Amino acid sequence: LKESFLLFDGDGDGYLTLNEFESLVRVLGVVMETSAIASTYNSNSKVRGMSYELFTSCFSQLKTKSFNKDEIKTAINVLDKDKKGFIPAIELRRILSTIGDNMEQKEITDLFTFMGIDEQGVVKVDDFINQDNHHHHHH
Amino acid sequence: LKESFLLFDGDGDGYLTLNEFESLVRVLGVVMETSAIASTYNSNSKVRGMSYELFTSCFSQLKTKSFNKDEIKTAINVLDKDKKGFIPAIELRRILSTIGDNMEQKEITDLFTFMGIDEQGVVKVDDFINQDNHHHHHH
Ligand SMILES: [Ca+2]
Ligand SMILES: [Ca+2]
Ligand code: NA
Ligand code: NA
Repeated sequence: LKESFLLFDGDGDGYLTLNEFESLVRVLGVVMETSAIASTYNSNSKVRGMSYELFTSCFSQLKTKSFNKDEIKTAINVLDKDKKGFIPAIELRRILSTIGDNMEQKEITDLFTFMGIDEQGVVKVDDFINQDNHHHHHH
Repeated sequence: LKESFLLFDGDGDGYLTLNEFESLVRVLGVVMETSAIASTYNSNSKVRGMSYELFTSCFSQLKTKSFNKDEIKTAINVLDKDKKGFIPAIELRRILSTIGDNMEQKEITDLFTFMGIDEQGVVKVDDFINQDNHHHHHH
């Protein structure tokens, strides 16, 4: 990963800025709110920025605290093999409980309420993934 | 402050996004790292974003945890009334110790080392304020 770190270190000093950190972690597959990524940066950077070894520690921890888009998609596709485009909201709740731990049950309900998803109904998978990316980028 | 909050709430739902929060807090005079602002947002927002009452609590706390540019400038100008453009680095250290508490002594030293400022020397005030704004925006 050192090659990739240094690639994203735009000024060649061995430290990432906050935008370079966010951009690298997203490139590497992390799916989560910008402010949560920024918060990890704030707690694990020196004045100069984030060094390679703080980065690998943070990146390991981000990786546990979240999922990637391959992971969510595989789990969704398992329940829509016919490609109808929809899954049950409660099965989405299961998946999101299962694959990353940056949502508790109460945060899932608040997310479903925000998006207009009923607990006994279905969710349109493309719209959900798109809205959730968008949400994450702005929060 | 409610009028200003709702002004920066771009979609009229009563909640700020992370960029609207950062932009409003900066407009209101807060001087501090983006990732520290983002970290406060991450800890004090619901799924929908940041409500007016979470905002006024956060904003009060940001205000204590930092300074504004009027505050630093007044304190600098007190030591350069002749407008030479320079102050002693140790007097800058005093000021930064004094007027916001998001720097400890060790973070001041690391900042001075980063900018090439010697402890027994002087600091060029315009260059310092400019570099520090820049630093804060990218970290
Ligand atoms: Ca760098
Ligand atoms: Ca809003
Ligand atoms: Na490490
Ligand atoms: Na409040």
